[PDB]
Amino acid sequence: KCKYSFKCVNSLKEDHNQPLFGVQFNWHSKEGDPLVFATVGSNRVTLYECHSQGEIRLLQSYVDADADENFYTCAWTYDSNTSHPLLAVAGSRGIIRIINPITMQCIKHYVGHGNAINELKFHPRDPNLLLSVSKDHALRLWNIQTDTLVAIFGGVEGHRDEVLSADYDLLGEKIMSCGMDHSLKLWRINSKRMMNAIKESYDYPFISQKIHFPDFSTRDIHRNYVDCVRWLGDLILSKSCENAIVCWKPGKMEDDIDKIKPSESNVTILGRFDYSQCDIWYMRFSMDFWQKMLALGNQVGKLYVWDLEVEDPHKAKCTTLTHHKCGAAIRQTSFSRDSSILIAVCDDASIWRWDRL
Amino acid sequence: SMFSSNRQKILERTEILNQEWKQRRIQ
Ligand SMILES: COc1cccc(C[C@H]2C[C@H]3Cc4c(cccc4OC)C[C@@H]3N(C)C2)c1
Repeated sequence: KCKYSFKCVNSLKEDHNQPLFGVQFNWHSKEGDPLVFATVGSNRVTLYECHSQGEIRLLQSYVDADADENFYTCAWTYDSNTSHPLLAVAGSRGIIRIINPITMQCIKHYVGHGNAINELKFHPRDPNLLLSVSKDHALRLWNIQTDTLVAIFGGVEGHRDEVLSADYDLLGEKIMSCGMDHSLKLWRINSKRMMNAIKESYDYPFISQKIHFPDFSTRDIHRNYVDCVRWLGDLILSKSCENAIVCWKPGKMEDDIDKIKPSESNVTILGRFDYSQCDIWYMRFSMDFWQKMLALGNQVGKLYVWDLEVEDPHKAKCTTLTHHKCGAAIRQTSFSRDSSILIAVCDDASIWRWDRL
Repeated sequence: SMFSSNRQKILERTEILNQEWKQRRIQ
């Protein structure tokens, strides 16, 4: 049975009144340093510090010169040389911006992506390796140290519609992508081809790898757009239009993730985390650092939390976090690194802080 | 057990990440 309890301690609304599509706490800041999160929506990127007694301190905001820009995602990294935090942001314009959070200014930008960028992810071991997923059906791996495009994952057996989400596994050996074509695809980056491609991007016009063929592909999990995907050890968590996060794995129950052949036709559905009133597209789920908690907001402003340490996804359910003033769609949530704070961002530019009990 | 084994892989792999985070040089 689940034991996690939260209390809503504060809320605010951003003056742009536009939907907030992304929220991320900085998991790189060291123990004892101030707890900082970024929000993204409209043409704005905003930074906040979490203080005692639910205080949410506005630090600074980045307002894009292009008023027509709509940011969809953000991801944190650090400069491997200076050690200072860096924040990557992107959306509708398809431009990746690397903001220095101290001054909240764009210090370098990447163009090229054929359209809108739906999600950004930093590699868990290498702070220079940034993954971007686009409306053009492709995934791109970048090296932000040498400003090189390491690889493009798409083409012949690539996605057939927008790539909506992607996630690196814990050790950063492989990516699982998902989109509007209903499929989930595996891309191994621990292959001899890719390891050498990455090594070459560090030696550095650079010649990018074009990965036309994934290492696994399935359309047997969801019957609509797959808007969110995350690894759960060797298993996968993914969701769609259908009011469930499905826990699955490529191949048969006993098959090894590293023993799966690219032509594998089987999938194993281990379980389902059920909820209600999240039948609208573009709603992310999140986990905490230790992967002990799973959270998802619905379209009527309710926040679901599950205990991942309880085996059956029925008894895993925590009490739903609700507040009568929070009625707008929760697009994304973020746990602070130590799982003590949960932030939820909404369609009406509202932000909600829940502290663990 | 599918659950117990998967939980141990998460435990060990997040531990490796946590160690790297602990060790990390600053300023
Ligand atoms: C926050 O969860 C997400 C999950 C997956 C992908 C994304 C980025 C997406 C934002 C979408 C917002 C949106 C669209 C159309 C009509 C109204 C809309 O806003 C209420 C199309 C956009 N899409 C194609 C990209 C977010």
